[PDB]
Amino acid sequence: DRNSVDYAQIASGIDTRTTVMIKNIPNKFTQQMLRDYIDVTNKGTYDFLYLRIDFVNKCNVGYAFINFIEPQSIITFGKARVGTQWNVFHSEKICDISYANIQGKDRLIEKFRNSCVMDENPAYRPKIFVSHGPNRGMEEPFPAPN
Repeated sequence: DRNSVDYAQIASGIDTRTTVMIKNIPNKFTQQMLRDYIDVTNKGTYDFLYLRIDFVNKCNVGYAFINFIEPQSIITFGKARVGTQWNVFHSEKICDISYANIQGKDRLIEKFRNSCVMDENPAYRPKIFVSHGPNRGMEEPFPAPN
């Protein structure tokens, strides 16, 4: 449907959405593990990342928000990973993606900057990264509440 990812439509320039949900994430995956996993194929290509952690059992919610700087980077990630197993914790789960209903680094910042997660352990908060220029991909401090 509307949120299904179609690499052919990205390549031809008729869908320029950039924000994607990474799905079927094994329970015990950490945000650090996900950052490293994405960076195997997609280092420097994204500027927002958030894998929500349930603090009461250190299990994640099973899906992550990622905003790619250029939509074509969705093809890089999806052609490498979608349909393959996470191969951790003896999980049977398989990586998959769909488009998010919220789109864009700016919207994602506004969505989380005033939210409760910014007041819990700063290690597991949403992250943003420099979108352009020589330092593209470097983590940026998350904007303060407004």
